Amino acid sequence: SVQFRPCINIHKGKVKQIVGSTLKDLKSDPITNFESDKSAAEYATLYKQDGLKGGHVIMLGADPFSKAASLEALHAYPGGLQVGGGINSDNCLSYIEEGASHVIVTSYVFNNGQMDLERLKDLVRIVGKERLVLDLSCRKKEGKYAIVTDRWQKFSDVSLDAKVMEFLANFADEFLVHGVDVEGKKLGIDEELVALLGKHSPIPVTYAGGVTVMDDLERIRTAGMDNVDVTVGSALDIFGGNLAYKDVVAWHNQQKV
Ligand SMILES: NC(=O)c1ncn([C@@H]2O[C@H](COP(=O)(O)O)[C@@H](O)[C@H]2O)c1N/C=N\CC(=O)[C@H](O)[C@H](O)COP(=O)(O)O
Ligand SMILES: [Cl-]
Ligand SMILES: [Cl-]
Ligand code: NA
Ligand code: NA
Repeated sequence: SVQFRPCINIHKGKVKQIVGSTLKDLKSDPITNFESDKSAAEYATLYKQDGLKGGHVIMLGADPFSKAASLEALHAYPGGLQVGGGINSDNCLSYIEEGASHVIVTSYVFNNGQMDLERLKDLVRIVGKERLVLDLSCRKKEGKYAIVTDRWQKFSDVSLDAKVMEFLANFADEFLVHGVDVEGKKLGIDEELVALLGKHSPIPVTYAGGVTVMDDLERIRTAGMDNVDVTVGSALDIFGGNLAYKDVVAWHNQQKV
């Protein structure tokens, strides 16, 4: 059954929803859909009350106050949330010890545009594959989906396809995949990507990006063959959108039957 995997994005110490492809910190501010002074713990507690497991908190960018904010969410819902944003071999265990169920990684395991297998094996040695989520967010490039790194500001040379997902599944508990081109834009999902994930992921996989109306959740079911879980950010009423969080929760609970 498809699960709603909720999110909390933290940028410069604040809960925000942004258009991720407009983050330009590797070298105009990002387009911001929503920002709040509300503690990330309040969102974590909301998700906990509704029984949503396996959501993710993202520490977007290098500001140290974003780390402090993310720990507020993990402490409010221990075991309930995955955490990502600049995770590496030096800090990955510390996030598990703050209450995260998993750490989410992309950039640390890429160098020279290639998968760095030694770094991947280092993370697996430290936290175990059961507590590692590999994020394979991607953009279509030359007819294939290319995994993008460095907060979606660099194309890797690794394609998201059947053989890559089969191989990387030996090192991760789940995959998280953002449709980078559609994310944050409230224009709908990338059904081609969802279908690829549902057909070829041997482990749980969560798609994120562009879910805007209830019918998009049904498109997730159909394109993904009920094999792909789904995150909603910008469109949710609690993040300034028009799609009611309460209606997405009820839809999630209806999948369990
Ligand atoms: N530029 C970015 O925005 C971004 N770049 C990397 N990540 C993730 O940072 C983590 C660590 O990667 P790394 O070891 O730091 O390289 C990985 O997961 C990267 O893929 C991002 N996700 C940020 N928020 C996610 C979010 O708000 C909702 O999930 C989603 O966008 C809502 O979509 P919606 O509004 O409904 O369209
Ligand atoms: Cl790289
Ligand atoms: Cl909306
Ligand atoms: Na890297
Ligand atoms: Na977003």
